[PDB]
Amino acid sequence: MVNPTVFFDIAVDGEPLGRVSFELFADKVPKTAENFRALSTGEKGFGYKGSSFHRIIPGFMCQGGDFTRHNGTGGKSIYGEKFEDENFILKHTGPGILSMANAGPNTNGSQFFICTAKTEWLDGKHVVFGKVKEGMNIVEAMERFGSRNGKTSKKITIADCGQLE
Amino acid sequence: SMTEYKLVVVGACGVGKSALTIQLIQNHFVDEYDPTIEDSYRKQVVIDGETSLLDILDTAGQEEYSAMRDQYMRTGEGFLLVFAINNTKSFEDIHHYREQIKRVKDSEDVPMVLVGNKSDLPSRTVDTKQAQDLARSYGIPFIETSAKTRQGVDDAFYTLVREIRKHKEK
Ligand SMILES: *CCC(=O)N1CC[C@H](C(=O)N(C)[C@H](C(=O)N[C@H]2Cc3cc(O)cc(c3)-c3ccc4c(c3)c(c(-c3cccnc3[C@H](C)OC)n4CC)CC(C)(C)COC(=O)[C@@H]3CCCN(N3)C2=O)C(C)C)C1
Ligand SMILES: Nc1nc2c(ncn2[C@@H]2O[C@H](COP(=O)(O)OP(=O)(O)NP(=O)(O)O)[C@@H](O)[C@H]2O)c(=O)[nH]1
Ligand SMILES: [Cl-]
Repeated sequence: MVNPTVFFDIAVDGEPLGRVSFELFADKVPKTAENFRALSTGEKGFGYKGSSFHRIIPGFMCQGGDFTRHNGTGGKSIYGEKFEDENFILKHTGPGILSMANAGPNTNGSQFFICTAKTEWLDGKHVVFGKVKEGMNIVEAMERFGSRNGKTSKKITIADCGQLE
Repeated sequence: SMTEYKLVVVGACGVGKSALTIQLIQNHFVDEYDPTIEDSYRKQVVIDGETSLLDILDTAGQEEYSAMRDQYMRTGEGFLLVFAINNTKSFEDIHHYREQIKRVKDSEDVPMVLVGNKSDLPSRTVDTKQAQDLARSYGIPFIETSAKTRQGVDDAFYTLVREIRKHKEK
């Protein structure tokens, strides 16, 4: 019944930066939470490990999760290439919110973003399904490698990831 | 002497705004799609014997950030309205871009060129005549381009520069 928590070991050009952990709201967004959980453990044979935070814009978000094309255009879910927007119960209320990236309605794959501020204009358009538990200071550090067009000044990767007990 | 122009490239996502700009600036093309947030380029060129600095704002094809969009249109001196010849929705969007520019500029006379890109591809869905007729109805130039083969790339940007030059000196 307790929501699962997953961890991301972040690296900068391969050197450890720190750990971010997330609570996944399986209680209210179960299909979307389960996708992220399974992509974090790699149990389906694919997932986040090794992939980059390719788009980081200070004041807004850190976005990642393209493990199929490695170029910001790819990713896939455990349910197929895309899955529908599950619900819009939860909102982009402030720093640390974890939400699905998309290319319009019902196009959730694997890409996701971590808010570094309130992004309320995305409410009702992007499915919020978790939040940072520990390591907001690591997210703030990741944000410093971003820029106005999202390009990062060093390679920010998920060197390891998995599910916590 | 010299002049300088603020050119803005607009159009639906994926139509080739960045590919056209990169061909003009850097003289190469790649198949890989790198979706734009916002990029700016500067290049000195000679057009009809007159040297100019081109400042090119390469915008994202997106319909969610109207305040930013409007500022791009407020500052821009001329606009490339880009669609892809194999993307019917992108052509249907063209009139929205023109309406938005006229709204922001509060004017019916704003330098712009209609660009039908990806002319190399054999998957056309938009007829050349339909684009010609639309541009004629607006009183603006129309050019078909391919960022892949470079057909029409210089002509599209230089035609826009000529539209601005005329507007300024008339
Ligand atoms: C027609 C679009 C389309 O179909 N596409 C297919 C490929 C591509 C695409 O959707 N993907 C690669 C998604 C993806 O990454 N989705 C993104 C949404 C997205 C996608 C793209 O390509 C661009 C933008 C958003 C975009 C473009 C310009 C932006 C912009 C976002 C923001 C701003 C902005 C607004 C106000 C003030 N300042 C700015 C910036 C700083 O000024 C330069 N601009 C300029 C107008 C908003 C943000 C918050 C700053 C950045 O937002 C994002 O990057 C969003 C945040 C939520 C999660 N995102 N990205 C997505 O889901 C892949 C998942 C396949 C296009
Ligand atoms: N065959 C062909 N492909 C093209 C042409 N122009 C662009 N492309 C391809 O179309 C895709 C999208 O091009 P791009 O320039 O990134 O489009 P954009 O309008 O800048 N997209 P965005 O709004 O997301 O920034 C890329 O795969 C690119 O190689 C063209 O003239 N011919
Ligand atoms: Cl967005």
